[PDB]
Amino acid sequence: PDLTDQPIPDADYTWYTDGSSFLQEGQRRAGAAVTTETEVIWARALPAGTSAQRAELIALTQALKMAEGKKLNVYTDSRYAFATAHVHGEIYRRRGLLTSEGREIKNKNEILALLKALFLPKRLSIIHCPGHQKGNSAEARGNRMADQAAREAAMKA
Ligand SMILES: [Mg+2]
Repeated sequence: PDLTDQPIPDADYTWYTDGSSFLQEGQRRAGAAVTTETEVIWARALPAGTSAQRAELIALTQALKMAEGKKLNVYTDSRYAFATAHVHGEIYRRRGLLTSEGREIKNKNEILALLKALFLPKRLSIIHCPGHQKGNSAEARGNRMADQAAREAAMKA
């Protein structure tokens, strides 16, 4: 409870990611975004039905891919995203498609990509600090910018 990576002191990039998924009355609309404090560096309207969790992972994976070879500090408004980047990768890499007990592995394909994407950046820190997602600081600013951009990419699905 309440865990996070420490931000890299000399980061090349400082981004905020967010996945948004909601029903616009009947249909499920999802969107992902990677932004700075003032600019949207990447946004994409997502396939209908995409869960908020899957969207939050897609956003984060995308940020990692764009930060290849660089030092990245990325903030996630999701507890799921940070937690997912700290799962026991070993499980997602055993032989077969299912868990040991024989069930399906939730979001196996995204998590597998997230895990690979993790080492594209030269140095990486995934910060999850809710106490600053509100108010007026670079973080609150950045959280709003990303939650807004993702929200909009969905609305324009
Ligand atoms: Mg979110």
